[PDB]
Amino acid sequence: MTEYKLVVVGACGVGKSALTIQLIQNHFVDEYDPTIEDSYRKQVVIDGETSLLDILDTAGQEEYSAMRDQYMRTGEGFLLVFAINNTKSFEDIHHYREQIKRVKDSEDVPMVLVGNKSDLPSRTVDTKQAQDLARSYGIPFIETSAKTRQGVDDAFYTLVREIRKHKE
Amino acid sequence: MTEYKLVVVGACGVGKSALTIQLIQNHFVDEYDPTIEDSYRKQVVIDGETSLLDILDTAGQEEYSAMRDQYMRTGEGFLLVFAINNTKSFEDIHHYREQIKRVKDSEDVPMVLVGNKSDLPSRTVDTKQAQDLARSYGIPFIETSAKTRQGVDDAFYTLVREIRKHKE
Ligand SMILES: Nc1nc2c(ncn2[C@@H]2O[C@H](COP(=O)(O)OP(=O)(O)O)[C@@H](O)[C@H]2O)c(=O)[nH]1
Ligand SMILES: Nc1nc2c(ncn2[C@@H]2O[C@H](COP(=O)(O)OP(=O)(O)O)[C@@H](O)[C@H]2O)c(=O)[nH]1
Ligand SMILES: *SCCCC(=O)NC1CCN(C(=O)COc2ccc(Cl)cc2Cl)CC1
Ligand SMILES: *SCCCC(=O)NC1CCN(C(=O)COc2ccc(Cl)cc2Cl)CC1
Ligand SMILES: [Ca+2]
Ligand SMILES: [Ca+2]
Ligand SMILES: [Ca+2]
Ligand SMILES: [Ca+2]
Repeated sequence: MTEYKLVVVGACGVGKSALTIQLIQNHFVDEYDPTIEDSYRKQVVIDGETSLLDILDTAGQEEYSAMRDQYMRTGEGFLLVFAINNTKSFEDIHHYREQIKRVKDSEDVPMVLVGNKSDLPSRTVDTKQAQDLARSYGIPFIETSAKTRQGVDDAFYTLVREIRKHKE
Repeated sequence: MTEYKLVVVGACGVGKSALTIQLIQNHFVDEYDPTIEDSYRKQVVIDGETSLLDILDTAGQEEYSAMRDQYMRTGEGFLLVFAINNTKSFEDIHHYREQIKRVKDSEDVPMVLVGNKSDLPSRTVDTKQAQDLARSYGIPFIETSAKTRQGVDDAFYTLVREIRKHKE
């Protein structure tokens, strides 16, 4: 069976760990140590086909990192997470995408844009702005809430779909 | 001296001809026949260096065209023109960029986004939308008016600068 390496990226505090732990362990973590950077395994069936996912939840500092570059080289798809109430996190998505392009020397890398914290009653990033960003990049967009679990499986499943398409 | 093939693209009526004729002949045309497709020569000096420009003002139909693909293959830089009072023209920029990517096998070819008819207050496309689009594409954005000549030289000169960079 196919095995894929997924990487969850995004600004500090946007919900990378919360999304990943919801997927893997089916609970919401409200105080997950911000420096824990680890990989989690999950076997999934998506569109009738099984895949083993190795999901790296990233947690480095704002600095150039050779190790991060290695994670980018090994990663096959990237979840680009921002929080819908944090404009900086949305602006910085661009920079994170450029990092991936630099390391992988490619603009066709599998990626999905994820607007997390959709359960919140206020937002500073409008949905249309996010949809237009994703359209400009040629990638899917999905809104999630790690807190209510809304869209969590679909975000990761969509990324797998993007990886499969690329590998074909 | 170096010679570059430039291509001016954009939806019907956005001001491709008016922009091109302002650059070449220094006057504003009101009713230029919409099917005239032609190339114009212009020697320019940009940042102290001279270049010979061969500028194609496009005027085909909405259809796949083998001849258009040949113009894209030989084109070295593209002006992506929309009109700020024509939302369709702005939406369709994306499609026109994808056509160039198709033909050029996804090359990162020089392009500049041009928001024309900037003198008009009947705007339907927000400047911030256009800035963000250009940012996502990694290209400059220039506001122009072929009517007042605002930005006209600078749009074409910026495209030349992008070509010179690409060829380095
Ligand atoms: N309301 C809301 N809060 C969330 C959501 N996801 C994460 N959080 C909160 O944001 C904080 C940071 O989440 P975390 O996953 O640790 O961020 P990371 O630095 O991106 O890994 C968490 O403690 C939660 O308080 C969500 O979908 N909704
Ligand atoms: N007000 C204004 N009108 C313009 C501008 N550029 C073009 N036009 C007018 O828009 C119409 C279409 O221009 P044209 O250059 O023929 O468009 P093309 O089909 O893209 O070649 C004509 O009536 C032009 O005079 C501009 O910057 N401002
Ligand atoms: S939470 C405490 C502060 C630390 C912080 O701000 N870290 C940031 C998080 C975002 N970041 C990225 O580089 C995101 O993009 C990444 C990360 C990891 C990989 Cl493998 C690929 C990309 Cl594109 C910088 C540090
Ligand atoms: S006023 C014109 C009447 C008909 C019309 O709607 N023609 C459109 C204009 C836009 N178009 C494109 O394909 C634009 O993109 C182009 C054109 C030419 C080249 Cl070489 C490259 C690109 Cl990306 C369809 C026809
Ligand atoms: Ca974390
Ligand atoms: Ca794509
Ligand atoms: Ca014309
Ligand atoms: Ca660029």
